[PDB]
Amino acid sequence: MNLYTVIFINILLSLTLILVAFWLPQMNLYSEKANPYECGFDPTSSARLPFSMKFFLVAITFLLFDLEIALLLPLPWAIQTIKTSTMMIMAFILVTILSLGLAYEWTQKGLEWTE
Amino acid sequence: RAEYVVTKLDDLINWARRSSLWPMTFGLACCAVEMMHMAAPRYDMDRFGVVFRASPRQADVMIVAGTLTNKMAPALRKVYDQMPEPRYVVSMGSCANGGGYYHYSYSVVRGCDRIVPVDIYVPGCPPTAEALLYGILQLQRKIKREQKLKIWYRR
Amino acid sequence: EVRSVFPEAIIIRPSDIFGREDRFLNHFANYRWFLAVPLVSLGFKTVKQPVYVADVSKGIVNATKDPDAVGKTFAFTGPNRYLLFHLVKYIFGMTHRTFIPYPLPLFVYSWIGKLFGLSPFEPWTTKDKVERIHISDVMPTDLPGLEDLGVQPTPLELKSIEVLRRHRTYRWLSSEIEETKPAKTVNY
Amino acid sequence: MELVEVLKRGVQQVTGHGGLRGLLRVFFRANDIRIGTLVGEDKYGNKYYEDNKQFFGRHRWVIYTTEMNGKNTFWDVDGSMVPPEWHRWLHCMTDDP
Amino acid sequence: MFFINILTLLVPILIAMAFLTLVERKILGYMQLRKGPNIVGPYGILQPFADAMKLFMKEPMRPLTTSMSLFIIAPTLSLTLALSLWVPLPMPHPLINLNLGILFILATSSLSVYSILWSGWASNSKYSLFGALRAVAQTISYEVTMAIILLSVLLMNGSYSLQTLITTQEHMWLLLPAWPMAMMWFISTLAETNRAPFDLTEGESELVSGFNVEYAAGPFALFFMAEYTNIILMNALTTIIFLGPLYYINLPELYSTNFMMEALLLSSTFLWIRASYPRFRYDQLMHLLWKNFLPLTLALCMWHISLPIFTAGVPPYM
Amino acid sequence: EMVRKCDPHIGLLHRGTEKLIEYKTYLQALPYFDRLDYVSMMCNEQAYSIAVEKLLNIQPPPRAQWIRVLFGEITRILNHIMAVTTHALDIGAMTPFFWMFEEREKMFEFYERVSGARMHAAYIRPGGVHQDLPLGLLDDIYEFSKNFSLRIDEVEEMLTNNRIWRNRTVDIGVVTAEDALNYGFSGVMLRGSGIQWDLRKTQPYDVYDQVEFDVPIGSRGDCYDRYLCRVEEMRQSLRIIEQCLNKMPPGEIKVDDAKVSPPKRAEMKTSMESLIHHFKLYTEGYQVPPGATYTAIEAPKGEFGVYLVSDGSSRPYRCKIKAPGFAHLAGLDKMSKGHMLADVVAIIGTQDIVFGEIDR
Amino acid sequence: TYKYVNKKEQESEVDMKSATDNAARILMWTELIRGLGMTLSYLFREPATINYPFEKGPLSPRFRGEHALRRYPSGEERCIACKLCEAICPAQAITIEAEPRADGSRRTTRYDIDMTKCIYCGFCQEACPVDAIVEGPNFEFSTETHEELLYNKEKLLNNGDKWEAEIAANIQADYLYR
Amino acid sequence: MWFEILPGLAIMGVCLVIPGVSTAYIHKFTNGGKEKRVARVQYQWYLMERDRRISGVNRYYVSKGLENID
Amino acid sequence: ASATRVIQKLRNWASGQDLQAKLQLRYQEIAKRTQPPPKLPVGPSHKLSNNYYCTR
Ligand SMILES: COC1=C(OC)C(=O)C(C/C=C(\C)CC/C=C(\C)CC/C=C(\C)CC/C=C(/C)CC/C=C(/C)CC/C=C(\C)CC/C=C(\C)CC/C=C(\C)CC/C=C(/C)CCC=C(C)C)=C(C)C1=O
Ligand SMILES: CCCCCCCCCCCCCCCCCC(=O)OC[C@H](COP(=O)([O-])OCC[N+](C)(C)C)OC(=O)CCCCCCCCCCCCCCCCC
Ligand SMILES: CCCCCCCCCCCCCCCCCC(=O)OC[C@H](COP(=O)(O)OCCN)OC(=O)CCCCCCCCCCCCCCCCC
Ligand code: SF4
Ligand code: SF4
Ligand code: SF4
Repeated sequence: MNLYTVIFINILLSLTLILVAFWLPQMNLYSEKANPYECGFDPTSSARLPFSMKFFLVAITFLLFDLEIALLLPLPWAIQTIKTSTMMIMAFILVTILSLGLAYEWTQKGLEWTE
Repeated sequence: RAEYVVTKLDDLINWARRSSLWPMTFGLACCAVEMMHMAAPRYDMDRFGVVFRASPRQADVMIVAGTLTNKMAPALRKVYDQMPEPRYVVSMGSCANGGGYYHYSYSVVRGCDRIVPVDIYVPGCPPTAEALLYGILQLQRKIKREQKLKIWYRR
Repeated sequence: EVRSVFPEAIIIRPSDIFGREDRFLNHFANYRWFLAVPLVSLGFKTVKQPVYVADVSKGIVNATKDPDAVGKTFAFTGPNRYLLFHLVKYIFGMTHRTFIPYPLPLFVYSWIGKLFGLSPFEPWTTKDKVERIHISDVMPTDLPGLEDLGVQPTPLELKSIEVLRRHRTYRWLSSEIEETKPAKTVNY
Repeated sequence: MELVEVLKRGVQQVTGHGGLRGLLRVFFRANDIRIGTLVGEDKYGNKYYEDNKQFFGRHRWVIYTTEMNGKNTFWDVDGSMVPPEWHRWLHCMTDDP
Repeated sequence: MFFINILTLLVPILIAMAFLTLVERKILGYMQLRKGPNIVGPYGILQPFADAMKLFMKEPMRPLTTSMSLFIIAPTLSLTLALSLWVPLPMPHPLINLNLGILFILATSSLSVYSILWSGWASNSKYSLFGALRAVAQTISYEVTMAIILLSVLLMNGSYSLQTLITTQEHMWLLLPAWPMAMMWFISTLAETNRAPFDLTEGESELVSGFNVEYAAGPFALFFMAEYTNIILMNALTTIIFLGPLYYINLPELYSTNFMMEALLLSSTFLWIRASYPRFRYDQLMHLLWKNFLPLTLALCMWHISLPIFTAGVPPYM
Repeated sequence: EMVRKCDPHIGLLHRGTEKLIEYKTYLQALPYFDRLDYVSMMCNEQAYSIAVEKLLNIQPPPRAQWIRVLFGEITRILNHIMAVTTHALDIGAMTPFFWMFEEREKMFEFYERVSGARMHAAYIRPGGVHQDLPLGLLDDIYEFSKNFSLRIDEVEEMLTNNRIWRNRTVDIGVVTAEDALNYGFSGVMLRGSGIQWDLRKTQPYDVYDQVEFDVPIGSRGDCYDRYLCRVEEMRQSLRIIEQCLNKMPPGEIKVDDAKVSPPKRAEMKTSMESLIHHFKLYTEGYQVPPGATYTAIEAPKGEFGVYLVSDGSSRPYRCKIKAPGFAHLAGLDKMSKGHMLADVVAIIGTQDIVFGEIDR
Repeated sequence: TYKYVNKKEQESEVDMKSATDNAARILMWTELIRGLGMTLSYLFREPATINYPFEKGPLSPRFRGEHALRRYPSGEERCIACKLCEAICPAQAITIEAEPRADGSRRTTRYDIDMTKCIYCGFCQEACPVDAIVEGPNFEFSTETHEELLYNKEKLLNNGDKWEAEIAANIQADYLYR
Repeated sequence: MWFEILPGLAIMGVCLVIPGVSTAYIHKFTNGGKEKRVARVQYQWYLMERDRRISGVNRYYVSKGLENID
Repeated sequence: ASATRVIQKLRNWASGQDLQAKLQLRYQEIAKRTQPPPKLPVGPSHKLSNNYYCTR
């Protein structure tokens, strides 16, 4: 209940700050003021066109490595096990195959931002 | 007395707006060279609380420092309009004041006051960085003199 | 009183002036911030002919230069008379927001106007404002106007996009004049 | 040592502007606490101290008057309140006050 | 009494970040052969308050081409996540004691990244889009590196708590056992806080203002508060994890003082880094992390798997 | 983020400088050149003055020439400070900007002492030099220059071996020597790509032929090599400043020809011919004999050229100003191939670009 | 002559000690720590900032500031309506309408200088044969309107009467050079 | 000089000392001169609940010793 | 110039170079602002004889 109250208090504080920011000052709104910025000229495009990012393979690899992270994270409770040899071998194999995947992608130029 | 409380509140908001002046990272010419010489360690505008911000949304005063070309003028007007409401203009140098050396040119706006409302005119070609700092402090005094809450209360 | 003190004073009576930063088109466009549009008698039996700011100012300048108008009264009106319902429907069509009207009697509408007018700042609306909204314009019959002061009255259907484009969302921001059908013009 | 000498110069600067009221006055008007040789006291009330141990640029300064030509310049200090002769000396066109 | 505890956590943190802005301006000035603000306050101490009042009395200036819901949600989200991230830190007793404190920290940091992304996409401008995409790349790289670093360090520790970190560092720091992890964690905290060298989300030179280029005053101040609160928090987390303050059961005041001194030193180190170095390119940051830190931290994670097994120094569960 | 095409629209600082120059007299058209490249004011003044001197068939006195070389190297230090520090500011580091701008403030104080203005010092003239130096100026220039190499060393240590700066500048905007020659860069990009060319060594104009210095030469043609070239040019400018301070000659300040240079004020107030020549030079100006010349001077940003056409009157018929930044920005699109926004910013920084001289 | 800035002479080969030194430079971030030390030294230096409105920046007697019209020690105006300062004015900022005075002296009736048009080049003060127009040391004369910078003869004579105690001293210190 | 940053540094120092010290003191005040008695596991929570039932004032921090046994 | 010995040692070690020899603040080694009056030389063609303008 305590953490819930602190979360709600922080949310209410941020809402109070932005409500003060919006209801305190004086408003004078017109079209040239609220136009998009674009460094002092009218934008050619609509800023919603396709962007064509260059690190898409790195993003998918990040998804896979994040799930490898999720696999690796119960290690602080895994080291409390009674066997510890199969645990050590399994952790070594997991880190080794993750590193092998990273090395293969590096060799095949996956993380090189193909334009 | 409501007049006294309103006057003190107005003095407080004027103190805030004059102690936190954020000019825009926007110059045009040799006058902007002197403007960053005013940013230099000698006449520290950051010591005065004056610090550049690149976006006009986070700017407070446009320091028009340079020659306002005809091709440049829509950009300057758009950039000024994109500022939030308590905005000021310091024209700097003869070009921004009244055209200066290029007054009779076919491509120069004869003074930036034809385009934007100018609060403070700083003369020189270039005005020294000391002179631009003088204009900045004169602008601070000018917005110290403003009485928005008192005019509202007697409105 | 102005006639009594200054007997040759030009008196200019415009209609509800529209333009940028007005309190007529922007008022009806700011009706979108509530649930519906509370009009009296569904916006019918109320006829308006709004007039442009540039037309009014040009009329004033031509009045201060004109060899005539040495004591005359002018009626500065727009070229088209609209019903209030059709005008508000056209405004919300140009805004592309939505349009749900609502019949509200003038008694409780004046109550709501007084409630809004109870404000230390500039009120959003007041009882006098809603009364002037629901008072119909008169037919300018014998008075001179912009036409013989040398000003062509620009129609609202022409100079309306420069006011109401602020109040659109991003979806409908880049819409032309032809995307909105013009309001029906009454004669009466 | 050096630190105790720095502290001695600091307490000299603190107790060198008259009293606590004078120290607070110069600290909230001129935003510095320094002791210089008085060379000025012009007719309008400006003070014009100097100190040659400081580097070039900070070696001459003015404490402005709190009143000039009917204007309460306690906080609204101005760069044009210097008369021309002290203006020349303060901008270091000559070494002679 | 708990609301009083919330106030005594929240209000000092906000005053600390405002004076962090002051300290940043003065330290950068004195490293730039100039001063900081010394006019607004007696020694510039009223300058952050003047800046805050000016920002909250300027208009917020809602734009036309803008998704307003996300445009408003994002800065409030950033500030509330910064304070929520401040919640579970022990000095030496936390306000809220969590078993999985580090996991909570990681989740809240990722949600702060989402606040930046939603602001950048909602403010429908090209420079905002550029800043959002740069934020995506940056958080990919530092997220994978930070997860591995914390895994290895807390494998040297016991559970995922932080009082356990205090009891682990009761005798000696964790900097001496794992200093390469401390270096990579310092660089990763820089990347998480979007600070120089590799800020790249509010890039003043490559972009105009990045994701804040359409945010006028108000919510812009909220974003700034969230960023600087995150700066102090990442330095505080670094000194809790690695530079363990002295803990005694009888009195915790010296623990709080030691934590304060080391957190101040690391915050000043952040300002020092900003004064010293130029900016990376945001592809160079990804290349640097994924080609230097990630292989080294994978190897060091394997080494810290093997270390308690072959030294028999497995930490206790509690 | 990858850049597919650069198209720099210029002309937002075009003020019709050449048309105004052809509408004014030569002495009246002199302070336009202070505002063409407003970082090397004395250098542009020297270029225009040498063009008018060549048309007039007169030479400035040796003291004027040595003063012009001394202030030419002072402008070179000012311009390379500005270029290096603003390039580093665009990259992301600002402390060298603040340090070297304190030094730049000292040199602007030197300008304000030798003339009236700190920047647009209408000082170098077709009649040699307008006014002689005040008596403490050479000693103060020496005191500045003896401490200046430490500041270059501080910036050099901050940037040169820094791996972030190296990753930001190395193999960025690589220009081959043949492409630089074909694009007509001609200023610093040539010696950054390895072309051994400097006008002060190949076509010397003032006493540069009798000062001694080295021309730094790059080998990779990238931003890092150009930055190294600018730093080494600052050091060689310090070397030339030392030589000029040692070998300043005791002569007169302007060419002793009252039909070109104005006489001294005492002679003007005591003499008839001097007053007549003062009146005519300050109302009509000297008549330049008709002809066209192209005078090129190694300005810090590059080869600064003036094509002057005189029709025989006291006003120039035509004055074309060739700015190096024009050719550099024309070549910006070629240099920005296979790069992103950040290194495009780096390439803009590494090209010594001021838009007053580009737009005119 | 010339020199190389990035070319290396031969190579230092491959050695275990040199390899260890390069490895420590890469891993321990030695040049980064060196840059940290440099800016730390700058932190512990003394700043060059002057307290502005109390400590003004240094200047020179040649400094071009605000224009002024001077007088003889008798009080008579120095200007003799000869117009060659506006002839040499490269910005055409001066207007010198003139007529004979009541005593028959050649004086000006309109002497306007547009400070928003003037480029502050001193050509008028170096062209004036009687030292009438000068550019005195005033630079803190920024105004809140464009019109206040359109000076006339009364304003210029007022500036000359205001700044004569400094302008005369500067001309005394400077006139042997010019 | 460089010591001009020390006012801001000291304000940050007191603002970082205050939360931890206040949290410890508030924990002591609320728990009656002892610490928070954190419960990481169900056994510790069971001990806290048993103490709350034993005390009789529905407060786990009211420790009961040998005075309850005759 | 007015710095303690410990601070000077720290500055020199942190910079790697000696700073008190070439510090960038000017104290007293600069020229005096008030200078003695000059006597500028006249150049050639002030000869009063053999100085016709057609020969130069
Ligand atoms: C030759 O060619 C040319 C160029 O090419 C080279 C040009 O360039 C050019 C253009 C030239 C110019 C535009 C010149 C401009 C100058 C420069 C570019 C150089 C100057 C230097 C810089 C721009 C870099 C500055 C570097 C710094 C280190 C300064 C630091 C700046 C910052 C923005 C970071 C610090 C932050 C701030 C200043 C603001 C921080 C404060 C806040 C946001 C406050 C927020 C806090 C709160 C909301 C707290 C509130 C909470 C509370 C609890 C408080 C309680 C309150 C109460 C009232 C009780 C021209 C024309 C040109 O010709
Ligand atoms: C929190 C505690 C304090 C931490 C340090 C904080 C103070 C110092 C801050 C310095 C400035 C940091 C600012 C950001 C800098 C960003 C650049 C950067 O760091 O890039 C990383 C750089 C990258 O260098 P790089 O990118 O130049 O490398 C070139 C690589 N190519 C050519 C492919 C581009 O360095 C590293 O990645 C090193 C990481 C740390 C390595 C630590 C190794 C320790 C030793 C291990 C064991 C050795 C023995 C082996 C076994 C022996 C058995 C007997
Ligand atoms: C602007 C809109 C913002 C919306 C987003 C808000 C984000 C909030 C901050 C980030 C939260 C990330 C997720 C954190 C989950 C809680 C972490 C955790 O470990 O909780 C478990 C903990 C007790 O577990 P344990 O530590 O094991 O203790 C047992 C013995 N001590 O504690 C608990 O069991 C407590 C469980 C509740 C804790 C979270 C409460 C959240 C409340 C809702 C907030 C949003 C409401 C909707 C929007 C409102 C209007 C804007
Ligand atoms: S007024 Fe002079 S210095 Fe300023 S921009 Fe114009 S030409 Fe340059
Ligand atoms: S200084 Fe130059 S531009 Fe100004 S009035 Fe005199 S001659 Fe004209
Ligand atoms: S000020 Fe001098 S130059 Fe100008 S008209 Fe008068 S006397 Fe002639």
